[PDB]
Amino acid sequence: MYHMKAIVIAGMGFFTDAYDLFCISTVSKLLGRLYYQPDGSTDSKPGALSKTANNMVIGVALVGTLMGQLVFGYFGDKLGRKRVYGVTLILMAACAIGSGLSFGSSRKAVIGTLCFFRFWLGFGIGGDYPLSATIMSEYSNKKTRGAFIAAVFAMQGVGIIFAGLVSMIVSSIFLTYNKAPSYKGNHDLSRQMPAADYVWRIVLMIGAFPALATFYWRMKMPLSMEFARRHGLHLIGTTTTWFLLDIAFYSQNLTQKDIFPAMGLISGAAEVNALTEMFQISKASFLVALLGTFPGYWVTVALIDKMGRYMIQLIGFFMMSMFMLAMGILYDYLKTHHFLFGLLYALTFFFANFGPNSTTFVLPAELFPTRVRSTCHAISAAAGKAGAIVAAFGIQKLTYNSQVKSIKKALIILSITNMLGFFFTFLVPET
Amino acid sequence: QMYHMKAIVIAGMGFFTDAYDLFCISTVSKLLGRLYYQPDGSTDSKPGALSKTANNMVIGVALVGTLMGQLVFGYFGDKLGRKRVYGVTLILMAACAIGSGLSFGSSRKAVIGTLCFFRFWLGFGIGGDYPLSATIMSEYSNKKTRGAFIAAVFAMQGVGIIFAGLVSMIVSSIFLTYNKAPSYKGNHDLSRQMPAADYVWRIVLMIGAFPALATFYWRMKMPMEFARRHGLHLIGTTTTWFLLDIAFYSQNLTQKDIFPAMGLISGAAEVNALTEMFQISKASFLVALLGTFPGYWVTVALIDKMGRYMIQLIGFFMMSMFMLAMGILYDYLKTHHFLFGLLYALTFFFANFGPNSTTFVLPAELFPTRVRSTCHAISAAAGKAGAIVAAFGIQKLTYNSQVKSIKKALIILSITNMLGFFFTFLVPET
Repeated sequence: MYHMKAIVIAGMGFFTDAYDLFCISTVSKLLGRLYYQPDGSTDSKPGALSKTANNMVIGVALVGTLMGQLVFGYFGDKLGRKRVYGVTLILMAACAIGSGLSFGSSRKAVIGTLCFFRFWLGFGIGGDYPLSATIMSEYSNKKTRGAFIAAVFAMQGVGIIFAGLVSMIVSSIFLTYNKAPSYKGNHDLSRQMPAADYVWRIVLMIGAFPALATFYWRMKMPLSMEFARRHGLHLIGTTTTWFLLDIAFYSQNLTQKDIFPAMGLISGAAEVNALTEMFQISKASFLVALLGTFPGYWVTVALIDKMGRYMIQLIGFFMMSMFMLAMGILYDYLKTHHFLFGLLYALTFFFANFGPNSTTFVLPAELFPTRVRSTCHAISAAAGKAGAIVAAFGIQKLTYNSQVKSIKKALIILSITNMLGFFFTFLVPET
Repeated sequence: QMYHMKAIVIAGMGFFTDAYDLFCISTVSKLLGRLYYQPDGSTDSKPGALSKTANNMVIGVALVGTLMGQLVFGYFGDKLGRKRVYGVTLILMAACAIGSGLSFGSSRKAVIGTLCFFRFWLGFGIGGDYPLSATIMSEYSNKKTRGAFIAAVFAMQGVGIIFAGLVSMIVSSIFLTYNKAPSYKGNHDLSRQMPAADYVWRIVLMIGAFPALATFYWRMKMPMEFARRHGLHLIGTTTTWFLLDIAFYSQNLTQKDIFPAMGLISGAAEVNALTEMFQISKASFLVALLGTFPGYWVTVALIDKMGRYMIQLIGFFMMSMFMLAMGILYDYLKTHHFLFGLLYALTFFFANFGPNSTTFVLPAELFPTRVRSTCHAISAAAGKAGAIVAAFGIQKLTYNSQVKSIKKALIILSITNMLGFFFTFLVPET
């Protein structure tokens, strides 16, 4: 009756991963409104990060996480479980706080420090294996095995919820004291710079506390011809089914500052303050993740073994594609109604969480002989991190601050990617 | 053999990094004042500088933190494993050295608050782990030569002051080559050299992480009746360390406030923000090279033959006489600058050739093991209290630059050193 405590101690590594990677989307507008907005000519919406700057700020963490995964996986055998667990976690608390500090006042200095201190955030987020180190080693007892792997992976949803929650509470707390007219009013005081300079710092520095909690909760606790013919097709299928999942999940959570302001749920950009828009997007993301992410994880836990591993992934990817095409080709009607689009987004997240989001990393575990299981797991993790990379340095460009045509095109490519993942799923049978 | 002094510097790298971390903030207070406390306008007489309260905090918060650290990894910090406390303090040192170079914003209030907080915790990391208690101190190799290496490793503190001056000078010179601007009189805005000063001070403050990391790497590779019997020596050692530390820190921290009054640099409202910092760093580096350092060398050359008692006595006496001569003949130091340079250098020299190598071993050879650790703890606490009153006291008098204030500071420091000379007699040598 107290095993959920154990699941939290197991999945705090994913909790911090989620509220280290998805805490930058709620403040990415602010980092442009404050430091990247010229104080003159007031032409468009409040000036935000440029396409290159936004892509970089979003994706240095994922570049660092892929680098950390590779380096700490190919060199993490001379040491481990304490010396690769007190290093990455301490990094994810030192450079996490450093991400909230600046080397100056220039917009190329604060952004430079932020990118530099998020690269090492990714470095920690990388070679630190959250569950594959502990749970995947045995996977035994044949009693809620998948229902426990999914149970401890459900903490990613809690991480996203907590990211949205801390952003929302910080924005509301700092907003109550300072009220300023919208950007349509005083084009200079809308930035609220003296106080708004200490919100994207608090939101980004709070992420160190989960790293400390994980550190404390874990300190006190006690390729040849043979494999090519055996599982070569299985290996490529397992890698690609995950590579085509991060491209759809990280592009769904990392583009949360563009889709809603285009259609409802948000007051756009140039009719609210700096803090006000941040609070609005934080509330939108938090509500969508609460309705979409967490119930998906719970249903996966409840029905992982009743359904299995083939049919669940198949239906998850097919419904990915169907609901995404609905969110696509029927774009105008969703811009008309501010509720059908929200329902569609929530169900996309729900079927992501219920679908292959919590299954792709288990395929390497329950496949291949133990002689090479670690190598295939590492290569699949590399494929997934490359998927995240192309999610952040990819479709993100196709969506950011663009017209209606570009957003619809990006949704079309995302639906095509999910359908391609659906075709590639029929390569890893479960008996 | 090179391995002898190699092991000496390896053991004393803790003193080196402590000294550098404590004294890197002396040469950049003027840069901070000219950067953040000089508003765009209202230029009347001289470039804006740190407020007296703000400067006192920025200077002495590190010493307050080191007193707190000596208390914490002190009275209730010994019973957690010497490796654990050493590593915790040693990595906190580097973390706060890095954090000191970063800001929580752009306003002067935010930068000052972040600097003060991170310097507080840097001093807190400095304190508690005495760089000499856990080391070879236990091997009391009789009386002869027993203090020889103990004083020899103390030269790392002088080397640390030298390197503080050297790094400040190097970074200021490097940044001055690519950033040339007219002086403060010629122009009141470009004199700051804002987009280069804001980085030179951060870099020179952040450099202090490297010595802490090197020390961590080196150290990680390691395996009532007495109250009445020894009370007089107890009060003697605490008062002597208190007076030595107040004199030493009022002499080291207050160098940026002594030179511009009576030479050795190009005034205050005559040079750029980086050029003034470079000049102050060069002056401090020279006074630490031809001043402090060979004082350490001569003290360790003559520690055993001369002793530790007469050396302390004559060191205090020369402190008093030379500083009194500085105070009385202030007009003559106005006339002649080379004489002032020699006088300051010899003040540092007799500061090193004196109590600076004997007070820190004064608790040793007395206060037997029943209360040895406690006596040393109170003595070090008194010394850091002396440093604190030096930072928040004499520095306040000198910063006013009221001419008579400098003379009053010199007089009170000379009185303090005379008191130290008198109080040296309370402990014998046997």
